Amino acid sequence: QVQLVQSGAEVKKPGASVKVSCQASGYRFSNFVIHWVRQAPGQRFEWMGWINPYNGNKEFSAKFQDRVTFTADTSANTAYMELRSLRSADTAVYYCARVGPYSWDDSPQDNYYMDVWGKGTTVIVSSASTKGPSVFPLAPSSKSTSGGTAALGCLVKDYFPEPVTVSWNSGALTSGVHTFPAVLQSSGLYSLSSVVTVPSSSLGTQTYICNVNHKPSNTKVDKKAEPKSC
Amino acid sequence: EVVLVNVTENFNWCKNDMVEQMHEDICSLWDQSLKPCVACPKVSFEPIPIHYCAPAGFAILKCNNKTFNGTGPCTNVSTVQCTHGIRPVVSSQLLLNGSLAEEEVVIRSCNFTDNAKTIIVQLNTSVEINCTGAGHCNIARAKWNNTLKQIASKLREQFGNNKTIIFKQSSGGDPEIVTHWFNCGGEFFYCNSTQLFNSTWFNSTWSGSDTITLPCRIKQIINMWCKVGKMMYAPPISGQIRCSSNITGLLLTRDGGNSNNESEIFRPGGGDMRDNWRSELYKYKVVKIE
Amino acid sequence: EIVLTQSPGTLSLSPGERATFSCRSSHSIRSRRVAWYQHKPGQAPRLVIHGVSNRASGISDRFSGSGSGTDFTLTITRVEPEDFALYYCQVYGASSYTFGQGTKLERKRTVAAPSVFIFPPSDEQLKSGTASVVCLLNNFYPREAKVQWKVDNALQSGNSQESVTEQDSKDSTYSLSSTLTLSKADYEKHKVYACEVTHQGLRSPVTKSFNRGEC
Ligand SMILES: *[C@@H]1O[C@H](CO)[C@@H](O)[C@H](O)[C@H]1NC(C)=O
Ligand SMILES: *[C@@H]1O[C@H](CO)[C@@H](O)[C@H](O)[C@H]1NC(C)=O
Ligand SMILES: *[C@@H]1O[C@H](CO)[C@@H](O)[C@H](O)[C@H]1NC(C)=O
Ligand SMILES: *[C@@H]1O[C@H](CO)[C@@H](O)[C@H](O)[C@H]1NC(C)=O
Ligand SMILES: *[C@@H]1O[C@H](CO)[C@@H](O)[C@H](O)[C@H]1NC(C)=O
Ligand SMILES: *[C@@H]1O[C@H](CO)[C@@H](O)[C@H](O)[C@H]1NC(C)=O
Ligand SMILES: *[C@@H]1O[C@H](CO)[C@@H](O)[C@H](O)[C@H]1NC(C)=O
Ligand SMILES: *[C@@H]1O[C@H](CO)[C@@H](O)[C@H](O)[C@H]1NC(C)=O
Ligand SMILES: *[C@@H]1O[C@H](CO)[C@@H](O)[C@H](O)[C@H]1NC(C)=O
Ligand SMILES: *[C@@H]1O[C@H](CO)[C@@H](O)[C@H](O)[C@H]1NC(C)=O
Ligand SMILES: *[C@@H]1O[C@H](CO)[C@@H](O)[C@H](O)[C@H]1NC(C)=O
Ligand SMILES: *[C@@H]1O[C@H](CO)[C@@H](O)[C@H](O)[C@H]1NC(C)=O
Ligand SMILES: *[C@@H]1O[C@H](CO)[C@@H](O)[C@H](O)[C@H]1NC(C)=O
Repeated sequence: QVQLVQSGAEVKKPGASVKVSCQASGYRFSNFVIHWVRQAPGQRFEWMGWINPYNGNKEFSAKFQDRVTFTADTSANTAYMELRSLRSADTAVYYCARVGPYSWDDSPQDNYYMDVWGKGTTVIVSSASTKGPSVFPLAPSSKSTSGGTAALGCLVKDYFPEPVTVSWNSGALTSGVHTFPAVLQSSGLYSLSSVVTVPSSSLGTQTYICNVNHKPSNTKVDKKAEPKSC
Repeated sequence: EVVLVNVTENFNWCKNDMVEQMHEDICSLWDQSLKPCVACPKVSFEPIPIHYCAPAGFAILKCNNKTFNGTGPCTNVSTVQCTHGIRPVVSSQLLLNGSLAEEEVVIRSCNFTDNAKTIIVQLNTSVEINCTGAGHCNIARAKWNNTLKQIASKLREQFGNNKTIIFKQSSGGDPEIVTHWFNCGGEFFYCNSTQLFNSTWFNSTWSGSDTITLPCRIKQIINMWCKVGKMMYAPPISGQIRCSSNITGLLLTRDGGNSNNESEIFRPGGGDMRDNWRSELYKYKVVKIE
Repeated sequence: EIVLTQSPGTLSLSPGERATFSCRSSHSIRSRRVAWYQHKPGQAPRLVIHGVSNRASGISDRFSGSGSGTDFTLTITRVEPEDFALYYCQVYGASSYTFGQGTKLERKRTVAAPSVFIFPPSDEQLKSGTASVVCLLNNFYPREAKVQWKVDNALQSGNSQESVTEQDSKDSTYSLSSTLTLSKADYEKHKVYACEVTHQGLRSPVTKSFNRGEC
């Protein structure tokens, strides 16, 4: 089976450069052109260029030609994309993809669609440095009650970079949980909330604790959420 | 340019890949032809035979031992400043007009066990390939058949005597790879080689017509980009150009996904464009003036 | 340069229903080099169609691509749960690589009003000198919702952000949070903090509010 395996997520300062690798298996690496394509938050996919491992020939998008370098190591079955002079707008998921097979009946490049994609690699460009989150309770009450059921949660504020994970009661509570995608604040730091709806009748007998983990900062926090002493 | 012995020198065409030091722009592999065209194209290009000359302070050692895998020691050595010209300058699958092997069909690789390395075959009996403007190349079926039988025999000898040897068509994302792509002067032939590589040898019953006709598309070089290495083509509406060569060897790569422990699958073509160059450069080595 | 425009932005269908994706090109695509891709969150995009009409390997025969020149179509005879995803058209080859903005194939269900909850800033956060107010819209359909903050009846602007979950795989609903962020100072000088929601399932905007430092 044809597969492209890409290197792990990357966090970079503006002005720096990033090198993303793309390793092939299940086919003869040198025999197929490789495309590089990105998609930034809320944007369309953007083609950056291609490289041909067989002859070293390359092609560039005019938007990236000055800042991008494509390279290949056939002995390692790996293609590389390096992007320099990074800027915040370069924050995106970067994908490699192999062209399809060429056949006699095709015109040259009829096969230059994106036949097999890698899962992508996240590149974050930001001046922010690693920052662990503050974790604040979102207390239940009559203001987060819907008759028989109530809402409660945890606000995970001001962390960098992604990701954090959130569980509840150490995994004992999974139903009704909504952990929201992070939001990038103007400060450049991330925030998310995790909430869970529970029976209002258990707000006095049941303890609720959100477990927040942020590996990049080695931060682990367990915060007890409690009806605001009222 | 003279040659004498009584001095042994170690060679390794792998560690010392000398096409790795032949990376000049495409615009210098071609010169503008002044051939009085006296229908005609305004400017025409001729290929200059590929060769390497030793820069000042360096000399090229040439191993004169005919049967030589390219690596190990070499007794019969000589000193030259340039390697022998390689023609044609491009050749994707078959190797034409090369040097024939002495008495034996010879195959070589940097590492046979590593399927990533190209297998270069050198024949001892040349097979003619006549191509015309009508868009086809012709090869005698009987001669090609015997050729494959001899090649499969050597491959077995390398990979085990009870291996079935299967030839399959190229797999790739460009015609330069998939077809047998070669130039006869300024005319480039893209030939569908499926018919040449579609047989299995020594399975359980192995101990068409008269001639094999390969369909071919023909393009004529009319310009090129220098910093990009991109060639520019046009149909040869000039007329009918003939071309007859000798198949003297070929490039193969062996499949790495084969689930059959009793077979090996080989496809035409190398893992690199300059492999045709490498087939002719195994007996050279660049050194410093002693 | 070639601009591709897809419609509709969102396609809401139930399993068993026919789906039709449109891709319109600013340029006539003479090469017929049009492809369609399927993309699911956290997964590699997948080729569905190439050469306008060629089904890619492994792709169900429920998929088909057609069209010519300026207008191209991807159709699914009968939608299946695994078809829910984003779909992109693209042109490729000859230095012309460009993608449509995508169409979301989401699952249709009956309209569902959100349950709205508001959360005061914790007094532990207040100590750090900041105040975040959270508003929650829980389990609603369709995704379209408007959330506005008002502090002492004044419409707030440029001090809140919101976030929406992916469509729930069980009830096919969405949930949304909106976070209003103020300084401790700006927070003190006001008392009424209201979250105002409007949705298709509500016959009127709905307000959830609290009085500052009081319950
Ligand atoms: C031409 O090559 C194609 C695949 O590249 C193959 O399927 C076909 O059989 C070949 N045709 C001839 C006449 O050899
Ligand atoms: C060594 O090279 C010479 C070059 O003239 C060649 O003729 C000869 O075959 C080689 N040595 C012998 C005696 O085989
Ligand atoms: C190639 O040369 C090496 C170095 O002497 C030798 O060990 C090896 O057997 C040769 N390969 C063959 C079988 O031609
Ligand atoms: C091909 O071989 C034949 C006879 O073996 C010969 O007449 C012809 O000149 C050869 N072509 C070359 C040297 O490329
Ligand atoms: C040429 O080499 C092949 C295989 O190595 C061998 O079978 C044949 O006898 C050799 N001699 C000829 C026919 O030139
Ligand atoms: C040949 O390739 C095999 C498998 O890839 C490897 O184990 C071996 O080390 C290689 N031989 C070399 C490089 O000496
Ligand atoms: C190729 O042309 C040569 C003349 O140089 C001729 O002897 C031979 O019969 C031709 N080969 C084929 C297979 O047509
Ligand atoms: C090719 O050789 C094989 C094995 O010797 C044989 O089965 C077949 O008839 C040959 N085809 C010809 C003579 O063209
Ligand atoms: C079977 O394969 C072996 C390799 O282990 C080979 O030596 C032998 O010639 C083959 N057949 C026979 C005659 O046993
Ligand atoms: C091979 O040599 C012959 C005769 O020297 C020549 O006509 C032909 O152009 C050569 N083949 C190629 C591919 O250049
Ligand atoms: C491939 O070879 C087989 C014979 O084993 C033949 O039946 C088939 O038609 C061939 N296809 C070609 C030559 O394109
Ligand atoms: C060799 O013959 C066997 C049957 O004995 C057959 O299954 C196989 O396909 C043939 N060739 C190959 C591809 O190994
Ligand atoms: C299959 O190949 C493996 C090598 O990984 C070998 O160990 C095994 O004996 C082979 N199976 C048989 C019995 O043919």
